[PDB]
This record gives sequence, C-alpha cells and structure tokens, in this order.
Amino acid sequence: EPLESQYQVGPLLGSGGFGSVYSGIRVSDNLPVAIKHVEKDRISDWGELPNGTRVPMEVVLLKKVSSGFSGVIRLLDWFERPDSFVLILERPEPVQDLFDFITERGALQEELARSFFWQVLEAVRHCHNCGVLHRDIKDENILIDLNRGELKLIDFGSGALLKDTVYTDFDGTRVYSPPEWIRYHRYHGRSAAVWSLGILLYDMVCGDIPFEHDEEIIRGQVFFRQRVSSECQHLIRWCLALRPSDRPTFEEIQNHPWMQDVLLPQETAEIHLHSLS
Ligand SMILES: CN1CCCN(c2cncc(-c3cccc(/C=C/C(=O)O)c3)n2)CC1
Ligand SMILES: [Mg+2]
Repeated sequence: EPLESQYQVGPLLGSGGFGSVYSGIRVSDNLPVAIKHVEKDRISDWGELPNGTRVPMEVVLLKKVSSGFSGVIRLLDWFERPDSFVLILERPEPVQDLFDFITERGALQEELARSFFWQVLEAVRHCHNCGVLHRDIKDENILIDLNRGELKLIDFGSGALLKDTVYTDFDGTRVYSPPEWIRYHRYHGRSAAVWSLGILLYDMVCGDIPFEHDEEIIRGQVFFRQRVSSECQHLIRWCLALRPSDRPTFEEIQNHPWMQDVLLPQETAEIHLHSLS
C-alpha cells in the first residue's frame, strides 16, 4: 500500500512549475516508471473524477485520456500525502524529450519533423476527443521513445476540460500562447492549441522558437532562420494566423500537402533515431 514498498525511487529527472519528477522502477516486475510530486499549495485546479472525491485536475485529465494509445503518457497510479500528491507515470526507455533532442541535434530534417509533428497532432486530437485540453504543447512536454520512434505528450498540469466557450485563464508557457491571450486575456481551446502547434513546428524546423516578446507574438511576423520548404512555411504561417478563425482546423493541418506521406513510427526510428541510438 505504501509508496515506498511499491516503487524504487531513482534519480531526479527534472523540476519546475510542474513539480519534481523522478526516475523510478516498480518493485514487482521492474517496469520503468516516473514519479511526479506536486504540492497541494501549487495545485490551483481540482476535479472530482468519476465516483471519486478531492483530486487535482491533473489526475482527472490523465485518467480521461488513459488508454492503449501510446500518444499520451499513461497514469499508472497515484497517492495522496499530507501536503502533496504523487503520480506514478509510465516511462519509455531509452527516452529523451523534444527539447533536448533539438538542443543536441539542432534543426530537424523535414521528413523527421513531419513524422514527429504528425504524431503530436494525433496525440492532441486524442486528448480533445476525450474532452481534455492540454494548454502546454511544447518541446519539453513531448517525450521521444527512441526505440519505437513514438512521441508522447506529457505534463497535463496546465490542462483543463475541453469546452466550446471562452477561456479566461491560462497557466501554460507564455512564448507558446496565442495573440488573443496576450492582448485580451481570452482564447478558445482548439484555436489556441493550433497556435502552439505552429510555434512547435517552427521550433522543430528552425531549432528555436519564433517569438520571444509579447510584441512579437502580437505582430506575428514569421522569419525563417533556416532553409525551410515553401509547403512547411505555408503551414506554419497558417497555424500562426493572427485571427483565430483564420487558423486551420486539425483536419486541414493533416490534409495539408506538407503533411502527406508521413513516416511510420518504426520507420522514423530506424532512419533517424537508431542512427545514433
Ligand atoms: C517536462 N519535463 C521537463 C524536462 C525534464 N523532465 C524529464 C526528462 N526526461 C524524462 C521525463 C519523463 C519520463 C516519463 C514520464 C514523464 C511525465 C511527466 C509528466 O506527465 O509530467 C516525464 N521527464 C521532467 C519534466
Ligand atoms: Mg501530467
């Protein structure tokens, strides 16, 4: 029953606004896991969860998207403590987040960016279909299962239930938030999500984020610092359309020509990941 008699804690993987996550192993089968600690004082949103009670919104969101689909991390279990909650999440091995992967390898070839991007679209779409809005889509929040070549969306600590009405609260990453939020402190789930997908695609093909200051976000002028195909630039600028309604739907993004003939996960890994893995 105790958390200690359950898992064997390992080294700290990282910490921040989300909390502190450690590498871990489940004593029983040595199944690799991650142990995330979050203080109750940090937690702002709470949920009830089916036939349950007091629980952080993060847990509610995680369980809602839980399933066989490997595009989003799986909550394996959780525990409540006097001042914190502990989340036991799955952990692919080897693994590396998109931020480190790009920091190390730099701007990705378009074929690779296509595969990776396509996989987050499927993951985000999955969340939406399950009534969950992530709100913090970014390189750091996407894990790369190097052997399988499959990406995983993580950290639902900024998410919320998907809704068709306005959002007047945001606590994700500033440099990924849309111009509606910066200017009017209001946005709609899917539109905002598409904007951050635009920032992410740009990050993938250019090695860095397109905007830094609020003034750049509001103006939305995209400058390509690396050689990027015309199709890709078009998609990117379409997602980064100043007016929300001018942004493509997920269907339009995935039907976009630059998005065609995506590589399969294993293919991707064999051609791009095993080369160094
Ligand atoms: C966002 N991350 C910032 C960068 C360092 N960091 C890392 C690094 N490598 C693997 C994982 C890792 C492995 C398995 C599950 C998870 C899940 C995290 C979550 O759902 O919050 C994370 N997390 C902690 C959080
Ligand atoms: Mg999470």
